[PDB]
Amino acid sequence: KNRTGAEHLWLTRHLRDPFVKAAKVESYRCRSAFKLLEVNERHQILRPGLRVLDCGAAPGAWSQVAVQKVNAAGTDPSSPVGFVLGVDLLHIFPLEGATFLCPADVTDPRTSQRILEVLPGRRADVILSDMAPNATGFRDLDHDRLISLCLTLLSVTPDILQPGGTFLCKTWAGSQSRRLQRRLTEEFQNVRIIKPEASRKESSEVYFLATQYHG
Amino acid sequence: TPVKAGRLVVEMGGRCEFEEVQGFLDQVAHKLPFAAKAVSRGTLEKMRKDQEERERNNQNPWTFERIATANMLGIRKVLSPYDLTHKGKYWGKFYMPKRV
RNA sequence: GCCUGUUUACCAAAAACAUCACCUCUAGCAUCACCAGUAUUAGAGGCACCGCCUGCCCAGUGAUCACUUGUUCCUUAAAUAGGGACCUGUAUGAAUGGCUCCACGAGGGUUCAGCUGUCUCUUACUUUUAACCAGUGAAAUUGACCUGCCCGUGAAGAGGCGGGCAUAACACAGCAAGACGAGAAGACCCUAUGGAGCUUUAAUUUAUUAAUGCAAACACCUGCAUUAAAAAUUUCGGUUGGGGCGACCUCGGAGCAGAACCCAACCUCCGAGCAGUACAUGCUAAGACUUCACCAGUCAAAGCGAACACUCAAUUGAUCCAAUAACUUGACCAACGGAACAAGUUACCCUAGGGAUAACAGCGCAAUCCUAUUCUAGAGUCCAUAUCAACAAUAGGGUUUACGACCUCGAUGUUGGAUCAGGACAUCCCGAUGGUGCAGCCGCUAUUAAAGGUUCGUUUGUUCAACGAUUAAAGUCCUACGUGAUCUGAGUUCAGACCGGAGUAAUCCAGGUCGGUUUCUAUCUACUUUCAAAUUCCUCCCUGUACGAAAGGACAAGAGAAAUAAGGCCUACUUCACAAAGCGCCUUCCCCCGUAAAUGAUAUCAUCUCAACUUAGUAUUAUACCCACACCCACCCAAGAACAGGGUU
RNA sequence: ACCCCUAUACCUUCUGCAUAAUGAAUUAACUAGAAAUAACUUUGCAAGGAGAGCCAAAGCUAAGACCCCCGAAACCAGACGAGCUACCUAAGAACAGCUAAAAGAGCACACCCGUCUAUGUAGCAAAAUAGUGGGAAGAUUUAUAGGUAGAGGCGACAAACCUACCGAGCCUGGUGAUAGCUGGUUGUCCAAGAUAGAAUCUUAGUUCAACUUUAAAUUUGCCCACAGAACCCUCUAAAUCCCCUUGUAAAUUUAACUGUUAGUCCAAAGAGGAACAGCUCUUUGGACACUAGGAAAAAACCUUGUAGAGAGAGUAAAAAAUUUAACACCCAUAGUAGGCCUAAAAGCAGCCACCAAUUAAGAAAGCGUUCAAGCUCAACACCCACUAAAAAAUCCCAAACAUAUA
Ligand SMILES: [Mg+2]
Ligand SMILES: [Mg+2]
Ligand SMILES: [Mg+2]
Ligand SMILES: [Mg+2]
Ligand SMILES: [Mg+2]
Ligand SMILES: [Mg+2]
Ligand SMILES: [Mg+2]
Ligand SMILES: [Mg+2]
Ligand SMILES: [Mg+2]
Ligand SMILES: [Mg+2]
Ligand SMILES: [Mg+2]
Ligand SMILES: [Mg+2]
Ligand SMILES: [Mg+2]
Ligand SMILES: [Mg+2]
Ligand SMILES: [Mg+2]
Ligand SMILES: [Mg+2]
Ligand SMILES: [Mg+2]
Ligand SMILES: [Mg+2]
Ligand SMILES: [Mg+2]
Ligand SMILES: [Mg+2]
Ligand SMILES: [Mg+2]
Ligand SMILES: [Mg+2]
Ligand SMILES: [Mg+2]
Ligand SMILES: [Mg+2]
Ligand SMILES: [Mg+2]
Ligand SMILES: [Mg+2]
Ligand SMILES: [Mg+2]
Ligand SMILES: [Mg+2]
Ligand SMILES: [Mg+2]
Ligand SMILES: [Mg+2]
Ligand SMILES: [Mg+2]
Ligand SMILES: [Mg+2]
Ligand SMILES: [Mg+2]
Ligand SMILES: [Mg+2]
Ligand SMILES: [Mg+2]
Ligand SMILES: [Mg+2]
Ligand SMILES: [Mg+2]
Ligand SMILES: [Mg+2]
Ligand SMILES: [Mg+2]
Ligand SMILES: [Mg+2]
Ligand SMILES: [Mg+2]
Ligand SMILES: [Mg+2]
Ligand SMILES: [Mg+2]
Ligand SMILES: [Mg+2]
Ligand SMILES: [Mg+2]
Ligand SMILES: [Mg+2]
Ligand SMILES: [Mg+2]
Ligand SMILES: [Mg+2]
Ligand SMILES: [Mg+2]
Ligand SMILES: [Mg+2]
Ligand SMILES: [Mg+2]
Ligand SMILES: [Mg+2]
Ligand SMILES: [Mg+2]
Ligand SMILES: [Mg+2]
Repeated sequence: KNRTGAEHLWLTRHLRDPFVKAAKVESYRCRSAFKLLEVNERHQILRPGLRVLDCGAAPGAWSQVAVQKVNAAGTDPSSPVGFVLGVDLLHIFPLEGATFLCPADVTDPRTSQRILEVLPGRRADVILSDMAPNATGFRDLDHDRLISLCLTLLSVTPDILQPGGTFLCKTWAGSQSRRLQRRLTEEFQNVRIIKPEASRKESSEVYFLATQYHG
Repeated sequence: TPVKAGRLVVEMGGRCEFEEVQGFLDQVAHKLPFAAKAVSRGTLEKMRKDQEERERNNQNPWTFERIATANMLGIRKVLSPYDLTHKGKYWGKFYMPKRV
């Protein structure tokens, strides 16, 4: 055993968490799926027939939500069939109605080319980003790293994202966040900062949602 | 499946001696839940004869059977009715071969 | 949550309430409220500024108008289906829902930069308190106490019981491990034919009010009846973790007392709540049986009268009361010994109790798990035993178990952290060995070893989980979460509030989120400088050696640097200044025992020997410190709470 | 005096247990069983008794002799309360300074409030202090007088406030409310005295039975021996019922009452979905709630019961045992690599036969080689001897001892 204070605090929080209980009930792989659900309840980012790119897809709960919403699985005959693509360096468990390209990193041009090839029409309607660098124990360093990753995603965005497209990305709060927001404001008409109730109150995590892409 | 003391669990025959089969049979006997041993016709008969001989040979004036049947110290108070038949050889599932 | 504002006086200031604006409902009116008012008004409510979207059950097609249809009548036995009239003076729909947004907030969360003893890691000084002297002088508490420790016993748990051990007696000052430490106030579960508040589609009412009708009276009043509103009185059976969905409560049969009777709770199964044939299924009467009481229930000789007291395991219901001329009849009173008729909810709760309370409540071994051994199948290139290991067995330590072969989720002084740790070894590191599928460095495995040590941070996802950076290693456990009269998160867990779900509601959730009061002056036990023996890492030498084909790369012995720990100190530095401190400086000493070998018998070889024996082997370590005693005026002190101690040549 | 030996405070409660829990600082005083019918006992009179009524098939009259204490939350009636607080009415008062086109504006006094922390917790205080805070021309704060009253008021709903304790104030009365619940229940001595059940809005209680006590009447009671008490299911035991004799002395009936009961543990047999342990439960018996001795302390195991005094004696039960693993020396040619399948299996991948030479060796029992090659074993001589486990947490736990006559 030999649990520390922080270890025990996290563990109690995890056990008492309703979202993990809900995930195990609703056969969701991870709790963070619920965050996307909430976002989709507010802005209706996902519609049937839409093309979805998912980055840092593992363990694939985001892909699960995506395929359910965009009717990628084709459960609803009336609803148009959509496309969901998931990219993560770690191996992802197979899911019906979804394709996973692994191992790949979005930043790499070669991997980007592969994604485009697999994607119908060589473009993606919506991009979802949930990846985060391994927490180093320092808020500043982790913040900078995640901002850098989001900036690289934003740089590679134009090639993959259709005009008027939607982009959701997870960021830790800090100094550089403002700068990123400005850059989003430069490229997207609508920029929103969303903290879902599924996201831990103690956590500094937040979501930048960018809508109506131009240029 | 229940097994009582004195029960033959498995049998074996053929063109072989006891010593040949005894090895693996004893192996199996050890791996059984209850106390068990490999026996031939000869060995079983010898065992029974030795028990009979011990009963006849005993120098102890007092036997469990005698005392139990006659209720000699009011002993039936601490004995089971089954003890009359068991003659003190059997105690629960366990069996004592060393008791006359 | 628009805002300013209001709220639980005395644990909640809020997201709750109110609030402009908007919306719904009700009302055509005077001399005591509304109001000396009148529909742009007034009252009862909902929602919460503004701003932007969201609006038809108005009868259908065809070319305001014809025509079936809708509604009403009549003909028709009555209908079907025919004859006539009307729908053409107007209609709007939401106390509906979403959406941004300016300002604001002791609201909840996140964050930039600085900042600071919050922390690394604490120190110095002042005041209060303190301790001593003088005066005054409480409280909770108290069976009596001449009030020890270890192990055991007492389902846990002992100052007092057993076996050991210890022990001149008395203050004063600290301490909080024990005295299930003290005072209330709790929280949890259960109980009472104990309360109360609230709700209703619980039962019983309509005395009250309002309206209506019928009498009376010639509109009001009175009597009667009906309808509503408003209340009023009273209750909320029993079993089943607890809760939801269910099941059950009476009678008969089997497991089921092996053989007189009785007796197996709970459970596992079955069945019964009739029916058929008589119509003397008439009357009466010895003696008996009996569901362990009573009430009920059962059998029956003889006799009178007839003829030549039915089958079936249960197949059932007291009293009262009602109907009836009598004879009789009447409850799915099934909660089946039966109240004539009464439900929910309480986190606003109350009282009287019981139980946990708190470390037992389930203590001499069935089921299951882990560990070790045994078994020798099977992996391991061949090769059980370098390493791993199937079905099993044995030993030790955990967990579970009496019936809804239903989905749950439980528990809750429950568990984190701080402080200080005591202990075990089943060793994570450091020591010493044996084996290896051990060339060396790393390893794998076992034996021995508890002296010492065993880090700092942070959570994007992870069902007792990680991530980052380290380390010689970041051990597994017991100690009533070890430790709350040393401190502190969260949970049980609640008084306020909202969301999702449930419920007609009150309210609930075994769901989520915000806010939220436990005080203690120490009487006793125990203890308050045991001390004098330190570990580890890294670097260098060996040496780049041995080893190895290279790649790579030791062990002993020695040297140097550190870190920590224990014990001191102030020359400098730093906090500061006759001094106290760390961030500074100084010192730090013995081994461990598992095996590896000689000689050599039982057993003339061999054999390390629970043979006599011989070495590694170290054995009892040892040494260090302390050690003379005026006056006990006074003064001083590097000594000190008091006391004591040192100095006064 | 102490030292020695022996000795687990008292009361009360829980089905049973105390050592658990309850109550007690101590002293003095005060503080808790009230009555009938019917029975019994003792008198009077007696088919009558009684000082009208009433009873009477020996009764009647009289007397004696049996029935506690404290405690709720509540409910209702009649008063008293708005000098606190909630709201309102009448007529008043207060609000520095600075910024502001000027305000339920901002900063900020006084004033009002009470966010957060610390102190305090029998306190300065039955809600305070210090700092920090929110508001501070207004839906503001505040003085005076008046009003609304409990089946109610009042409320920017907090079940808020209504004189420190409001889910319904306070006081008095009804009221000695009621309490199947908790606690208590006061001289001495002796005697008899314990666990089948049924019903119940019932399992914290009560009524009947069972057991227990007393008094009275009368004859059997208990222990028991032959004989006797079922088939079916294919099995089933210890036993039980009935019972002369005998050994014993009790039993039944009558009259009158109370009180007790989910008892606990041990031995045995079982029951709870075909759960060997545990839990729950039934039966038989024992012990315990009654003494003592013993087993380490010890309710339930063993020994033992009928009471006192003794500085006598004989006894009963009554002290655990156990220590465990050696083993052969010597030697081995050959028909042939026995045939089939197999790259080949040649003694040992598999199948069939299992003969045969020396004096004596299995067409080979175990290893080992891709197959071979090899190391054993059985074989001949030689004559040798060969007879089964352990661990834990404060500190091991009587001291010890193999050798004088049960
Ligand atoms: Mg966190
Ligand atoms: Mg507000
Ligand atoms: Mg204001
Ligand atoms: Mg405000
Ligand atoms: Mg207030
Ligand atoms: Mg308050
Ligand atoms: Mg407050
Ligand atoms: Mg509101
Ligand atoms: Mg606020
Ligand atoms: Mg003091
Ligand atoms: Mg004094
Ligand atoms: Mg006092
Ligand atoms: Mg003890
Ligand atoms: Mg003792
Ligand atoms: Mg003291
Ligand atoms: Mg005590
Ligand atoms: Mg009642
Ligand atoms: Mg009542
Ligand atoms: Mg009877
Ligand atoms: Mg019965
Ligand atoms: Mg007859
Ligand atoms: Mg009933
Ligand atoms: Mg009944
Ligand atoms: Mg009955
Ligand atoms: Mg509440
Ligand atoms: Mg108790
Ligand atoms: Mg208790
Ligand atoms: Mg193998
Ligand atoms: Mg438990
Ligand atoms: Mg320690
Ligand atoms: Mg060890
Ligand atoms: Mg623990
Ligand atoms: Mg404590
Ligand atoms: Mg607060
Ligand atoms: Mg001196
Ligand atoms: Mg007391
Ligand atoms: Mg007044
Ligand atoms: Mg007033
Ligand atoms: Mg006025
Ligand atoms: Mg002013
Ligand atoms: Mg203002
Ligand atoms: Mg202001
Ligand atoms: Mg107000
Ligand atoms: Mg409310
Ligand atoms: Mg409330
Ligand atoms: Mg009051
Ligand atoms: Mg009373
Ligand atoms: Mg007696
Ligand atoms: Mg009843
Ligand atoms: Mg009851
Ligand atoms: Mg009761
Ligand atoms: Mg007889
Ligand atoms: Mg019992
Ligand atoms: Mg040989």
